[PDB]
Amino acid sequence: KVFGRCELAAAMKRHGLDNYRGYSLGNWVCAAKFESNFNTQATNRNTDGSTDYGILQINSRWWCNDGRTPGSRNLCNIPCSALLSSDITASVNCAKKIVSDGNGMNAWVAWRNRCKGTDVQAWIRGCRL
Amino acid sequence: DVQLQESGPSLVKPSQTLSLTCSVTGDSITSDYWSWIRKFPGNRLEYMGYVSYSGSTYYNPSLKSRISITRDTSKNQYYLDLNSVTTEDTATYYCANWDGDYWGQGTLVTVSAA
Amino acid sequence: DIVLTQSPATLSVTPGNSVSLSCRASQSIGNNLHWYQQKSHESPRLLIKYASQSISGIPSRFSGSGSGTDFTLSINSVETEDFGMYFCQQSDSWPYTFGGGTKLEIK
Repeated sequence: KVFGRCELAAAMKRHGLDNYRGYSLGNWVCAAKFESNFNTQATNRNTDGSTDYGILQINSRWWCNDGRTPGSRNLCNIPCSALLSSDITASVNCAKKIVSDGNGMNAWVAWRNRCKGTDVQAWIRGCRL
Repeated sequence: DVQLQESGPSLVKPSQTLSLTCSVTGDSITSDYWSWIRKFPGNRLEYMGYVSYSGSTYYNPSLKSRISITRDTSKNQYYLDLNSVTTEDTATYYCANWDGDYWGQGTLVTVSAA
Repeated sequence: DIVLTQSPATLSVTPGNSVSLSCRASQSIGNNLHWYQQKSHESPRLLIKYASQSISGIPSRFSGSGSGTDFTLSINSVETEDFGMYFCQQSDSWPYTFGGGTKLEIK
């Protein structure tokens, strides 16, 4: 599923991400935009043998288990396949645990490179929430 | 499967440092975030703090910096150190993972001059 | 910090009947409210996470509802094994905080 910008903003708000641990809703929508372009099925194989999964491109070396990644730790205690659903529930649950570490949203490279420091609120403006 | 178990003294003196150990069996401590929660004599629960994968810690402000949570990957254990305790620190201490799916059995620690 | 207020403080019910427990937050916390059950001489047990998400291994008679500041834990047809304490806990902001608890007992 490819979310519309405002569609995802509303979904993420319903999923409790607005200001979760200090991160405004705009941060999450912007992260999804540059990480997966709002595509819940997006995957990206990495050089280290891990793969990034879903709307928030959650990594198989640290966060989810895809059974094919060396040194996997499965910090989110969830199979990566669950992060490839049109239902963002599992991705949000894991994203919350990820951001609950001192590194915060810096875990998301695209967010760090294209969102951090910008007017992230613009990503939820002009939307019926 | 995962198992958690608290260990340490049950009787401590006021002003001393309370130290508890949580032994994790079934998986590496590097595979989760680890927490400490305690229950006061009157059904009051307090989330003391947790340590995440990067080593960053989060402590309850109520503990006024008397708390320290550390880990030992080689022994697959993590710890709780609470300095300068008072009778207010008498409670049942539990270790559990951040998700709250795994909990230890809990251990009562009484702070008394006795 | 975020204060969670639970009501009633105590609830007496006859097995077979249904009950609903309330937990209200001092400020909006989205869906970041979890429910725990705790019995004498035992560690807390997670029943519902993120307001309404089910937990594997928990009886289906337990359900959660709510968002923002008002949440509820419902037990459809209470069983004797359900008597004990129930606590809500929020994870929206650090420090995580617990409600004062609701005691469910047989009447």
